[PDB]
Amino acid sequence: ASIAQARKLVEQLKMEANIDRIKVSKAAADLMAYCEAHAKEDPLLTPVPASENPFREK
Amino acid sequence: YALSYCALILAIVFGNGLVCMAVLKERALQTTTNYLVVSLAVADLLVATLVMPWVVYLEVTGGVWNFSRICCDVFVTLDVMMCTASILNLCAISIDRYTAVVMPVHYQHGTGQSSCRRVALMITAVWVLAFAVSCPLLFGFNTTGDPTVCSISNPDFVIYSSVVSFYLPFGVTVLVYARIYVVLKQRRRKRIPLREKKATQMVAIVLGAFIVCWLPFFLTHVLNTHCQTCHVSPELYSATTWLGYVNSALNPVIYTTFNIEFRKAFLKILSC
Amino acid sequence: VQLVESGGGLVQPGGSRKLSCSASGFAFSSFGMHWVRQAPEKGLEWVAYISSGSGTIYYADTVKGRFTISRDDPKNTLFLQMTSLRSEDTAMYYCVRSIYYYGSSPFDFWGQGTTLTVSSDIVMTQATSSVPVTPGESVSISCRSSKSLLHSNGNTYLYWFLQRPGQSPQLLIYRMSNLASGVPDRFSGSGSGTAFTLTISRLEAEDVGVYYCMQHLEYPLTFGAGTKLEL
Amino acid sequence: TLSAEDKAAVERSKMIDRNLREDGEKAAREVKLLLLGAGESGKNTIVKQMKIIHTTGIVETHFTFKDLHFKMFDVGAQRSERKKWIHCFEGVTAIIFCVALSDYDLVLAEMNRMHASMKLFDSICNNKWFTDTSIILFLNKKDLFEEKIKKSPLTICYPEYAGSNTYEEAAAYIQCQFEDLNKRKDTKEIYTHFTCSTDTKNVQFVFDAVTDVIIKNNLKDCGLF
Amino acid sequence: LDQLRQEAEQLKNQIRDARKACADATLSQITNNIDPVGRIQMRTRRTLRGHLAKIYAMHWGTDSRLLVSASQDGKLIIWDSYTTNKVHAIPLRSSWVMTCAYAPSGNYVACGGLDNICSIYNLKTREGNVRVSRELAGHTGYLSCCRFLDDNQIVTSSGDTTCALWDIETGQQTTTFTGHTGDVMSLSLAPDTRLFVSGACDASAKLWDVREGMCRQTFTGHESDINAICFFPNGNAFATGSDDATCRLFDLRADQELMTYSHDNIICGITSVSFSKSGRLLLAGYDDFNCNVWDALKADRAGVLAGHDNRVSCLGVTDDGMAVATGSWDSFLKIWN
Ligand SMILES: CCCN[C@H]1CCc2nc(N)sc2C1
Repeated sequence: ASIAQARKLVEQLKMEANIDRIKVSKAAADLMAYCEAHAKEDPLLTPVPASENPFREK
Repeated sequence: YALSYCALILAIVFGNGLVCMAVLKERALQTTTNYLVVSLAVADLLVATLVMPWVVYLEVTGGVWNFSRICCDVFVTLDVMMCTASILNLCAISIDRYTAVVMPVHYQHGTGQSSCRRVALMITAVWVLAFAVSCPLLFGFNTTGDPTVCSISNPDFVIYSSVVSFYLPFGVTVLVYARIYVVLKQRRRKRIPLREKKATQMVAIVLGAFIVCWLPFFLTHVLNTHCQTCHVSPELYSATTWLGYVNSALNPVIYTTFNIEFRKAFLKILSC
Repeated sequence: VQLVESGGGLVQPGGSRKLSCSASGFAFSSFGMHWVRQAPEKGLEWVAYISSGSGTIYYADTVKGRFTISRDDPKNTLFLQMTSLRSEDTAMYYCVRSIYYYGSSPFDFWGQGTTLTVSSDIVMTQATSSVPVTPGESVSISCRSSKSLLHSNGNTYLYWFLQRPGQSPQLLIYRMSNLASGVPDRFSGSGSGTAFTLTISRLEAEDVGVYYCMQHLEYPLTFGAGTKLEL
Repeated sequence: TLSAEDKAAVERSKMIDRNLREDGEKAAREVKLLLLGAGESGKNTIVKQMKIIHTTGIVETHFTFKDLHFKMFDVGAQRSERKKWIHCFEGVTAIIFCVALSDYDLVLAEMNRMHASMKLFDSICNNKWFTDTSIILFLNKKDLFEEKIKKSPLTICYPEYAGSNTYEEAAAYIQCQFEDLNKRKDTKEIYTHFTCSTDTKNVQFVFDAVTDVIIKNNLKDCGLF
Repeated sequence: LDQLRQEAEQLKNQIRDARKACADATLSQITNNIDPVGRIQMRTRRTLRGHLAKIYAMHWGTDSRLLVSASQDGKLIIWDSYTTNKVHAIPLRSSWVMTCAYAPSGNYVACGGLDNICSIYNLKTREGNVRVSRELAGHTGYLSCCRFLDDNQIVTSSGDTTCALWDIETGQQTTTFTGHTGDVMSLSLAPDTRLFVSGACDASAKLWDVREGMCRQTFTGHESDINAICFFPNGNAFATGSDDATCRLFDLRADQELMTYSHDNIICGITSVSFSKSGRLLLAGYDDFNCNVWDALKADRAGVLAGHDNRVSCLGVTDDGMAVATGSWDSFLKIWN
């Protein structure tokens, strides 16, 4: 079992290694852009008035 | 001095309010068994708000009553009904402990329809019995002489009221606690630590406090009313009344300060 | 899911009759029951309703007190103790299922019913009684109510029922454009406040029948006059 | 303000609440106990005998004795990270532990079976989720122990052992060693019993232990003890 | 054997070097140049009652109104959050339920636990009562999590260290996911349903392909077992929660940690993690009886959702983001807005 496990591990590592690589800064910028784009329509971040809030006094 | 009564009232209100708020706040304390303690605390709060201030007024005035006879009758009725309710609540707590010891299967976790039903029935029975015992006073049955003196002096009512309020519940509680002691000792012997000794000490101290608090007062109460020739003095009556009133002040300490959950709740509250 | 009503026949005005309905194939205990009458060549009319567990009972103003209704969950049978009878009581009685919860479709299943012969409320009206039309052509049916059916919750309590010849009414749309299960997508409902209309993309030979508009905003339930389609 | 349909939904919700309350009341009256041990420790024999007196996953066994309902859960077949689901049994009334008394001279692929059983008992007893949960210990292979002890000395399992090789002394030593693993004796107690072909006494002992545990829990609730 | 082990070590070192070489900048440095969000105040609006046991799992509906909660008493309750009315009560054949799921269409629900079997119930039966439709047996460990890919297939996680995709109509798993050294604890589905990630006790999170059935990517860095995992709303990133009192944000593309959410005074574990609709805020549950809101782009604490009397086990945000619901072991479920 040791030989088979070591093999499967080495092919898995080899396949994972060969992947396209981009920069972290671009990913962070994309995340910030996505957050700011939809920030105006987030009820939790910007509480809505009672006229639209469905959770109110019964 | 009346300042002693004022301090006693302050201690009573502080302790009962603290216990009630601790029970209300901490979630685990909301259980069927603690409802009896809550009722006892409510009765103590009512006693603190209603009766002792008027007793302090009498002490300051030296027994001189200037209000209408209706006020005196209401005062006597309230005092009697509070005292009977407290004694019967103690008896109900004892009988609940007995039921837990003897019939534990349903008592487990102190929750369910069976537990709530019996607790409500006992509380209602206690309150109804106190109200029924105290009602005859409102009907003018408490015959009195000089209107300026507010007290209970009717031979016919006194003996029956004292019997029902103390001797029946007192004997029931004593027998119940003796039976519980026998049950625990027999179980220990059949099976064959400091925890069982602690429980025994709890039972013994509760019984001793109940005795030393109530038995002398009722004994003096009956002797003064029915003894044709006894060396009774007003000072002794006042001392017995104070010893019976301090029972309510000392009850919450004995009934809550020695319980782990109550101790934790009190420590958390005082930490703020 | 089947409902079989029992009882009927000729009954004198001074007599009494007891109708029984057998429920099978579904959890009768959790389903509320309704009774709807239909006199010969007349429209529908709600009679009574029982909620799950028999905790709530309603009767129409013209039947209140006179008629007694009972439920028997263990036997899955519904009874109607029909104490007194008048001439106007002659009509066919239909048993209707009803379950009330979010997303539910009450009045979805209607029983076969039985025929019995005897020897303020929101007004529902339908201007069109008969609308001849050939197969394939689109057909529109309009219904109106005297009071707005739009509740503060944001939904309108309107129902559409189709009764084919020799067949009991079948639910089509409920509150107020959703398609009932098992119905073709041809039917579509629309409206606003008080004006509602039912539209069919293309009529087929199976669409021949009478369409009834019903409101469920408040009891007693009221049924429209009914519009018949023929070719 | 609620509509007729909303009122019907509210009534249905109230009926569901009543049904849930009834189910909870019915379920709160059944004693729930957990059973632990090795496959050869006698768990199967215990379960079979108790069932007679009255696929992967956990086995549920129901039995009644003296108008008292019992619920037994077996997790032996569930070999996995136990600490990730042991907390599910916080409300267990008691824990049943079975260990074979004759496995002291056998070997397991700790190396010795008895050492592994003691380690498991120590781990379960000291588990943070079983602070007030009592433990019941059953010895299932004492009859084989009678023969085995007369031939194989007990010193193999316990080098520090120096007492007599007689049966009673060995049994007492094993019981004391098993009991000594408890660190919170004040908070919890261990009930020990010896099981053999006879099965009448096992159910009575279990019932007595459950009754004692319930009595102690109710004393805790009332504040006594 | 030795040569293969050396090759594996060399490959791991090369992967680590490649990941490090692209760590030119950190998320915190870039996000330092924006205004932080103010104190978040949330008041409980509804307190759902009816459960008599611990709450272990819950899932919000697509309509953002209906939700289902699982308890140890063997009852599944579907709550109408707007009115708090109970819609359905499903008695479980096994009371040891550890997870529950709600179908995107709302026709079916799933649950599982120590029974090692996932049961599917039909909420739209012509019979009128909720009954189990199919049972997914075959797992050798307790079910940890389950999520509905679509009406036809469901993906489930088990404690046997393997995850499988089950076809409801067929009843036989079509794909099996293997590679986790520890028991799999949680699952999360991407917004597009193209990919999903799983967490295991080996302190590593792996990326799996629905159709290929292979692990494309692996994540490491946690000091303890991972209990919670949730995808970022954009779908390009996810966050994980472990017992070491820290939440780590992992993005699929960078294959490295972007930011760490932790506080010195917190020493307890983390049960559940969820994201806001826009992803601006991060919500995580803790064993200290309250939920903490974390600034996703700055890691600063935004608020605390206290009020639970026991461990907070599960929580979820509505699809529209209107409100967030939290579950706890005290048998009470609260909705915050
Ligand atoms: C210490 C409080 C003084 N009031 C007592 C006076 C007479 C009496 N009789 C009862 N049956 S109770 C009661 C209360």
